Amino acid sequence: GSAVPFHGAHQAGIATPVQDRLHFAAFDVTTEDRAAFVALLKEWTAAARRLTAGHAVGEGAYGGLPEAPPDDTGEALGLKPSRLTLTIGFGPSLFTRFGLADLRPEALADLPKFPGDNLDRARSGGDLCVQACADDPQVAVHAIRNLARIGFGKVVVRWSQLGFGKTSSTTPDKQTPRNLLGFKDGTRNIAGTEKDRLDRFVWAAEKDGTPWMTGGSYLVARRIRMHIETWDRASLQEQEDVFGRDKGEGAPVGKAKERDEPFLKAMKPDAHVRLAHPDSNGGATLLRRGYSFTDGTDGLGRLDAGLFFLAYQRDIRTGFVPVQRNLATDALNEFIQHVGSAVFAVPPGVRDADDWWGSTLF
Amino acid sequence: SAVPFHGAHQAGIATPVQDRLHFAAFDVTTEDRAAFVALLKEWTAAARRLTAGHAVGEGAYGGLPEAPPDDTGEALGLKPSRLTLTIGFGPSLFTRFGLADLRPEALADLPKFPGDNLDRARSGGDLCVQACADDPQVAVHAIRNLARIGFGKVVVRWSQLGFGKTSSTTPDKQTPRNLLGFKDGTRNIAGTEKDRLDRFVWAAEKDGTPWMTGGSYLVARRIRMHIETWDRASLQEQEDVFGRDKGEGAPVGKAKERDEPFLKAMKPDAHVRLAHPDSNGGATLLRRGYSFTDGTDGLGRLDAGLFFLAYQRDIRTGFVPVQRNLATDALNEFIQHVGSAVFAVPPGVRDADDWWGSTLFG
Ligand code: HEM
Ligand code: HEM
Repeated sequence: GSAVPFHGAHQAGIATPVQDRLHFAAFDVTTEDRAAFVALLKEWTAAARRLTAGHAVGEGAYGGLPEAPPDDTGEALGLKPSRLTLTIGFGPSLFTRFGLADLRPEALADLPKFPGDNLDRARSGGDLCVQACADDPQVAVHAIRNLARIGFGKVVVRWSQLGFGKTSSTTPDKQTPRNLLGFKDGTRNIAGTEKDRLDRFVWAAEKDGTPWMTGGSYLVARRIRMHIETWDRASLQEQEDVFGRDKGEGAPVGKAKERDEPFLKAMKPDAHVRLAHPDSNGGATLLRRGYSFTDGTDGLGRLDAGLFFLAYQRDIRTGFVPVQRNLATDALNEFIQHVGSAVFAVPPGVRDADDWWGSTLF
Repeated sequence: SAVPFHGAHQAGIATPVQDRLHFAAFDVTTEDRAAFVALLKEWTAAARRLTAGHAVGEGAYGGLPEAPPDDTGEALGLKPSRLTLTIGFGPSLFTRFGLADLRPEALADLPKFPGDNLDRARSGGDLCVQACADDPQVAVHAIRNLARIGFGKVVVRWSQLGFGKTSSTTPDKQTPRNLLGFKDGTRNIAGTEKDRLDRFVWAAEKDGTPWMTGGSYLVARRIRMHIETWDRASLQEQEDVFGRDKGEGAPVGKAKERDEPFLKAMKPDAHVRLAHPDSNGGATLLRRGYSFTDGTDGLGRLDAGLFFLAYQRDIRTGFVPVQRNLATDALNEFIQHVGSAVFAVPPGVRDADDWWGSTLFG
């Protein structure tokens, strides 16, 4: 129920322990007024400071003038902060506005088309994103709802995705969660304590070429549908062969324990772990931070199920792209389809109470 | 930790309200009564394992490598999480298996209500399973595995995820708020009120349908809220719609949440005044609904609301009179009923040899 500090050299919500729930929103910008957008970023930052401390936005949820709408919509009253983090990112399309063309980071690369992609353009892209993570879904929805309200007339929600449970880990001391295929997902990630690895693989540095992004990161989001009918009729051995880890313990094939190091040559050549491992990708390493989803039925008698894959990295071109390119032959591809995609530049942290989201850019 | 599965009544009605819901409606594809009975027995056996935190069948791993696992594995390592699984039978089931003369009279078709905009695809269903647990992955796992066991005999027609409070951070005695920011559940039937349950919730043998003794009747309504319209209303308008204040949730003119309402102080079309038993000839409901937030629609609006669940001894004397009385509810401006279903929820599974539906099928 505790608060996660909002201020820092980096935004929270990346290296932070992974919270139970996600509400991710992508927004498009509808104002051409730079000043008006800056004013919004400042108002959003002020709101975020309140929300992440478990306080209502503005002048509160009640006790104001009866004839005015409340400043806060009120559905989080009486709730703890619930480890809420709010992480903002800027999409490539933002940089066509407000005289920002020359400030688009090279590391903010458009993704190439990957074999098997079936991207819904309506649930892809976005000028900006807010990732709300919390242990309480109500706290996360409240945050997104109030941000959108504050932004009325300046931004619209383009698409959103709720995640009912995590399928990632930045805390190797704690139990690794399972995805909806039944496997542990997050064993070999980057932990929030691994400062050297975060600097090497996750945080943008000044020397990378875009000074305003120093201390930020780059985010890839992929909405991935899972073919659970197809998966659920596969044998145990087929499932384990797909990954290169056993299902029960999640140990690498041949070994006894989850956290024993993979011996890649014992895996099938098309095993997911083998193809995704840094050693198979010239050292490319990602911070994975995704969540599971189910959005009803598919209209053909089955549950809908998928994984909202999020990865943070220092450079999209040296993180997600190489690794996804190497998954072209993945055995897992029989059972998944990417159906939504977005990339974002996640700026540096809000340093103190006078700072604001995007201040280094604007 | 866990809730007993066996009882005179099914669990999940009068037992403590858990933090999360996965509700699924199923349609039956087989015409063979014997095949359906066999399915009910297999599902009962699965439910016994699931509610005790155990995998279905021979487990999620460690069986024959060349066989699909009996349990899909995504709840391994999780706790029982107070899982309850409650089954119900829709009116349409009774057109199968020679059952037409065993449809309870209390399982009434709902009339059309003013302002209904029901999606046929998220309405009805031959049967339902209500899965409630504190961990949504435990609930989803239960539905996913029941659906799998049933493949070839049943299909999933529609599915809804929902959330109430998060118990780890929110005291049990605090009333949850709905997404309109009002406390929701103050004046309800509590599972401690054994006589009120007998009067208003459980079917009695003398009511007309012996197989349903100890069962109940369920109305499910998917109710969208027009969030962005509501959030533009003044605080006064919002309070006037309900007849309670927003901060404390006290009836107008009173000081505390649990102060008994004075109906005449409320506006004539206030929700509480219209829905109160005194306004409806004494009609009283067990509400056990959950909030939902599914995402955003094509206009960028929040697809959110209340998945309303009411249990009652007879649909004709519970939901129908109360909902009829809400014809002029001030709340109607901000809500729309977009899905509907009714179910007969049979008596409890008495012991280890009993099975869901045994009083009906014989
Ligand atoms: C639905 C899609 C996916 C599923 C079900 C899935 C599942 C898994 C599982 C079970 C593991 C092993 C445990 C672990 O170390 O985390 C794993 C590892 C990994 N996955 Fe995936 N994954 C998916 C998509 C992706 C994608 C899209 C990428 C990157 C483009 C990726 C990158 C990785 C990486 C880097 C590892 C760790 C490999 C290592 O260093 O040992 N995964 N995944
Ligand atoms: C989105 C839709 C709805 C919302 C937001 C809503 C909200 C509320 C709220 C805030 C209260 C007062 C606190 C409480 O006693 O729980 C209440 C009471 C109640 N509601 Fe609703 N409600 C909705 C729909 C319905 C429907 C469809 C029915 C029945 C057909 C219903 C029946 C009741 C009853 C019986 C009470 C208790 C009245 C009393 O005895 O004081 N509600 N509702």
